[PDB]
Amino acid sequence: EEMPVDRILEAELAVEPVTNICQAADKQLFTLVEWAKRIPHFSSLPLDDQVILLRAGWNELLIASFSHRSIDVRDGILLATGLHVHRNSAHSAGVGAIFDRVLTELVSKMRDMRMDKTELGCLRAIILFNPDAKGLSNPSEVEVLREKVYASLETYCKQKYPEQQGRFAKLLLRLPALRSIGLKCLEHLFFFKLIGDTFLMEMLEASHKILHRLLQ
Amino acid sequence: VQLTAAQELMIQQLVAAQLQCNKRSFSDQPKVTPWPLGSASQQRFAHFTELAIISVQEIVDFAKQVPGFLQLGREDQIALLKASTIEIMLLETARRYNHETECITFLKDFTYSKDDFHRAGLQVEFINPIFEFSRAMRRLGLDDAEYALLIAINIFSADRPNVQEPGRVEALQQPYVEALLSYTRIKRPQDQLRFPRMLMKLVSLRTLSSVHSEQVFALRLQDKKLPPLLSEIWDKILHRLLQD
Ligand SMILES: CC(C)[C@@H]1c2nn(-c3cccc(S(C)(=O)=O)c3)cc2CN1c1ncc(CO)c(C(F)(F)F)n1
Repeated sequence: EEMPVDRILEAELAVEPVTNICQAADKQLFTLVEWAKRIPHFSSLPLDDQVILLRAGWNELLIASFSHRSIDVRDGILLATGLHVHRNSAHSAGVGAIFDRVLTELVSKMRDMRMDKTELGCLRAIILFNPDAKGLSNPSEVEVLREKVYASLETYCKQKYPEQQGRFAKLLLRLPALRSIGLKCLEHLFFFKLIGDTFLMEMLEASHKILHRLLQ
Repeated sequence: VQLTAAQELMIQQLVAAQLQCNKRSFSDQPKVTPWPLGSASQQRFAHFTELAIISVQEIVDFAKQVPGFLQLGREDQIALLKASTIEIMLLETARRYNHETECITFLKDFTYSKDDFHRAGLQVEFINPIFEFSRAMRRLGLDDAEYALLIAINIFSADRPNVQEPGRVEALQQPYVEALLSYTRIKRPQDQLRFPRMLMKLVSLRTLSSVHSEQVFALRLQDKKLPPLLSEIWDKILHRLLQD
């Protein structure tokens, strides 16, 4: 394969109250750049395009990662800082609606499907290779990589879970839900910026010192 | 590999239901404020607004004929239509895009370019994505069955705000996804990416739904007011329309 799932799995494994989420996000951003470098063909792309994809996708990329990490947790999510966030606190802080959607639409569904790490990595690779991210020098190039991920992931699903014919689709149908949830989380992050971290802040603006350095 | 008779018959029903709903909308053509040949602006805005309304009515009649939809409770039916209407409006809009003229055709012969959309009061930040999405859908080369299926799937999205019985909605959605898999794998066996490419348009549509909110924001800024039906749907006329 041109986009082997093996290398995508390696990339996931190779990376192991209101403001606690923001702290965890700042750290995970560093890990994310390393994850993306491990994704087949990502570093072959022009540098400015690598930057564009990571600015466009980091949010959904991280939400998918902490959602899958939280499969064992019950009524909460496990941040990479080791901190656990419970339903009660989320509602206290006025962030309870979006939190319940994350559990209902992401965590729970990933649990009931027993979504595995390869499946996850492929979904995140798809999110990453977004040909609609603004200002790409070559959208086609990125579309083709996304489409290679479609092919590898369907193939993997047929081989490993042959009993489950609709499994490929079930995976892909988490992405709309993830996109809308992404939009709502970004909202909240924008509010925290307007009210009371360096890399995170660099990501929320339109100049990308830290991102440029980290991918060299 | 295969299309069940049941699958074939369901797809036929959806395609038939769209055509039937198109005819109804076309009856309403002489009803629309005519396109002017500062109140020409106000007239174009009124004109566009009226087409949006007819589209919403068309979408409602269509949903009522989607097998399963009527078996849900009335508050879920409403919640699914509230959320999906703009998205389905966009799909139906793309479907009427002609790449040779770069125009969109509403009803029978209401042909509009980008500039026309601007003259009707929409902002560039909204118009551009609409035309980019229409181009993207044209590249896909979808047929009427595919469009109808993708609309059905879109309605039965369990994650919309205020869905009280999501398990029921996901179960309704599943056969429609399964039928679209079978249908596209038979239509173009040599192109295995057609199915996920379609499904991923559902993701695009969540973004476009969000660009639309930004358009509504701009309208308030300009003090343009929307008719009841559209204000309701985008923040009990919907209720009435379902009750008929
Ligand atoms: C362009 C669209 C987003 C939407 C729309 N959809 N159809 C339509 C779609 C399919 C078929 C048919 S038809 C005539 O064949 O039945 C008509 C016609 C229209 C005009 N329009 C629109 N959308 C959002 C807003 C406010 O944000 C406004 C307003 F209010 F600014 F004007 N107008």
